[PDB]
Amino acid sequence: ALENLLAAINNRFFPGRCENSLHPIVIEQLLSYFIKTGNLNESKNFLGHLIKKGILPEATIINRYLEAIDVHFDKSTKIFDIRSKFAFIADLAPIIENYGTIDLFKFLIPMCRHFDELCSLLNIIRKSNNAKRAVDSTLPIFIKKVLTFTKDPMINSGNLSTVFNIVSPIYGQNVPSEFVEKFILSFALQGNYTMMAHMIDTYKIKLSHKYQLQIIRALKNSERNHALKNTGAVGYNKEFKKYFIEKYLNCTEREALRP
Amino acid sequence: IKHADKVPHPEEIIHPFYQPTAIEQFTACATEYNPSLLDGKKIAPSLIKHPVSLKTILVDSKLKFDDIRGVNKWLMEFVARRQHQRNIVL
Amino acid sequence: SILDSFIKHYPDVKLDALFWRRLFQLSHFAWTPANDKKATSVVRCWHLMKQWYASKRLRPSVDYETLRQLYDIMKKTGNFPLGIDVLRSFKPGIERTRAENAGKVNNIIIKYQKCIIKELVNRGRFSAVREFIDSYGFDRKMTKDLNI
Amino acid sequence: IPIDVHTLKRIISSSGMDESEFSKSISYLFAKTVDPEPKDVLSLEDLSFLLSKLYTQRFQIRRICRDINAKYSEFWFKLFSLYAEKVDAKRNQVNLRNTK
Amino acid sequence: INPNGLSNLRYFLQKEDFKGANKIIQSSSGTETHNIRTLEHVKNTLKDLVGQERKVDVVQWKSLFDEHSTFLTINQSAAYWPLRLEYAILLNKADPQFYSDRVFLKDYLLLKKSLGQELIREDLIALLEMVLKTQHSSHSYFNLVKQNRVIIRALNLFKGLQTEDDGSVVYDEVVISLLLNSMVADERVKLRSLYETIDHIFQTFGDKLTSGMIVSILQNLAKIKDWNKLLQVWEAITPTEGEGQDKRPWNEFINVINQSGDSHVISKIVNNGHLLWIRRLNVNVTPELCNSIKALLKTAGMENSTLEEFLVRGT
Repeated sequence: ALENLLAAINNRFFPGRCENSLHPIVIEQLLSYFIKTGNLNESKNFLGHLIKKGILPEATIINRYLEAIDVHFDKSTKIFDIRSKFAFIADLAPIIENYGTIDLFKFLIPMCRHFDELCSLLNIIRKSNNAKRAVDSTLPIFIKKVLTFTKDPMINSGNLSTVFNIVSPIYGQNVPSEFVEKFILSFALQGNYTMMAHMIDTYKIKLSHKYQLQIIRALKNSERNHALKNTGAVGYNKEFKKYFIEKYLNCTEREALRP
Repeated sequence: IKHADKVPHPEEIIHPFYQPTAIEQFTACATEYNPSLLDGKKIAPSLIKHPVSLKTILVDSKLKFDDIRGVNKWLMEFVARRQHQRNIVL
Repeated sequence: SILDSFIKHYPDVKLDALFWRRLFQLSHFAWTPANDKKATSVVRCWHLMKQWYASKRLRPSVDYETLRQLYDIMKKTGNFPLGIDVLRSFKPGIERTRAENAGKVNNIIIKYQKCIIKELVNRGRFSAVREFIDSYGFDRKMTKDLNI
Repeated sequence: IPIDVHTLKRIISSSGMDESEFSKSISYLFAKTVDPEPKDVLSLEDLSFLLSKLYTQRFQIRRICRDINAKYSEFWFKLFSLYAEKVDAKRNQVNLRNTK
Repeated sequence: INPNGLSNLRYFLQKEDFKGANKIIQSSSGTETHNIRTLEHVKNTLKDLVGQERKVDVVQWKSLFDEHSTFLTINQSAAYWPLRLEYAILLNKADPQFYSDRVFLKDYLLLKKSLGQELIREDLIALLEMVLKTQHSSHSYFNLVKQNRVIIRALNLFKGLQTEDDGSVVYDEVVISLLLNSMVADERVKLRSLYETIDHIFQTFGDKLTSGMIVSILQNLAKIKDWNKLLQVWEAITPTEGEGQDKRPWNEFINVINQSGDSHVISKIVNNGHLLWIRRLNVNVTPELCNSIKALLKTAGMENSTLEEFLVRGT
């Protein structure tokens, strides 16, 4: 009945323009109804119309847009996706950069298929007043995405260092140890031994004990991945890594649990 | 020979937050051997018109400049659009 | 003769496209269809520019409607058509790097397609991508052959 | 741009004739275009600057005004008349010799 | 901690006794200062070797100072990096065939970025310096091509974040001029990127245009003898006309056209337009500038009154 009403109104009143000319609040309500009914085509049309009218939709409605997009195609990001996931983001460009809720950022974290793709993403978070809480929410997923790309230790090592020096302004100093250890876990892999060596002394974590099985797991993954990447281990070889192996090691593990 | 994946104009390409920095534009302009954007990653959903299918098919493109002339115009035109989109307030 | 004696007694000079274009026009006003129904002047100049310093990347685009006018008259060359002899002009400037679109250039190329004639096997028509090979001829010839 | 979308075209065609009202017309012409400078009504240096711009864009204006191609020549004549009378105004002052 | 370090290594290092010279450095270890010593004064010995003109020990030296790469030296990398830069340039100038510029990139630019230390602006300057120092084979319009390939990939190392370059090296002067000079040698070989490069310079860098790049562009454009586009770029001014006098260097244009300066082109540029804008924009002519134009017009046309005395006193 509602669809029949909409068609009759649009066809009779004026065929050259749809209901988008109505008062924006009604357009927002229509967008909410369509999302609750999962009409993505109509939702994108009305949302594109709202943006051109200089109207900022409410955060919850945009989040409902995101979840409707996710549930329409059972999510499950893959090679086939993204491009299909696109065509529903054009009208959202004004709300990225300027404004931008945390749900939006988390929605776009996975769709960045390249490090340089997310370079602008992290740049505009750093330029947003919501940088601290958004980083708090989306850093782990960000770590997974950045590690997914840049398989080679060198290029991802440089990428991680760049993210480090651009996030250091965030939170000023005394970053919570949760992100320090989370970064180190994703950083113990590959190389950059020296900068993590600096990192332990930089902050007051000074925890050589087992990271609840994670430190030795990280070393195990590194040596397992050593065959695939960093085979030469220029600078990362045991001939160099010996000093760091014997530097940070708790009494709980007998020489890194004799690996 | 098959299609060469000719670069489309910035109007076709749709990306919310891809801001091309100055340094990458200089990189594209200074390249003389098949320049490209995003290192030719084939990630650029483009509202492109195929020669036999002019139906605004959406497909990621290489964004690889076959030639060198006009690429600079491409960069200024793209950045102009992105700045315009960024400027508008809601 | 004056120009020839000049450039063989002088280093190479920058013979711009205007020089050749004006030379073609002068030859067009020079050759007389009645006295000689064989445009030797235009073709000779065309060869001259083609072999000028081996025509180092000589691919200009100066709206050579003179070539179209010459093609309008037929059977004035070694091969049986005059136009296909003029078709050698196609290889210079295939890419149309400057002639991207608009202007009279693209309008004369789409007008230049009349060079093709008769129903034959022309599979060497690389030309340019997205060409309307299926918008001319066909029903205008096969039915006439059948009716004869 | 000095040439505009029917704007400079409407001005060069004028309201039928230039008459004495064309002086302020060109005043608005170099006002809306680059270097507005809303402080004077006419200056020789400003006209000398504007002349080169008119020469460069004279190609496009003729293209759009090719349909009319009638008041175009008169407009150029009026511009010359203003240039000549300004020159004469300077000439009345001695400065360097008489008619340099 | 071997006190014999940096006092006797040189004698066995000139002769390259392998283990004979490596034993002392092996015995030298311990504190961070000793680590610096182990990695210091080797540059002095290498420079002495260059004074001896010895360029066949690149691999042996590479193994020598890679075996003793201490972690403490990397720990104070802020002061260690210049030492490694000196090492790398010295190897490059000594038989670069085994130490091609790509080797320099992998061993210095890549590792430095991985280790996380911020890239100082001088890295690009040295990169261009040693790239233009020597050239490879295929000297038919391909030296420029592969030089562009190596440079573009070298600078591709930092197409990511600022790396402490908010005023990126692109905005830094000198580096751009040197790269422009390197990517084309002379009229003999001209690439297809010139027009794109300096057009990008004009559109984007016009807001912060400096005398440096606006001078090098003219100097390089003179070599290619591309007057038709040279006059376009000269006539093109990013600010509205001469807002705040003329920013474009008029003296440098006089000096460059004085060099070479074909009679036909100078005649066209002096008489056929491309002049008299000095009086339009009211820029101050330096007395040295007035003398330069006086000499130019003495070589060029009509030095006496018109276009020489004119625009100087306003005539």
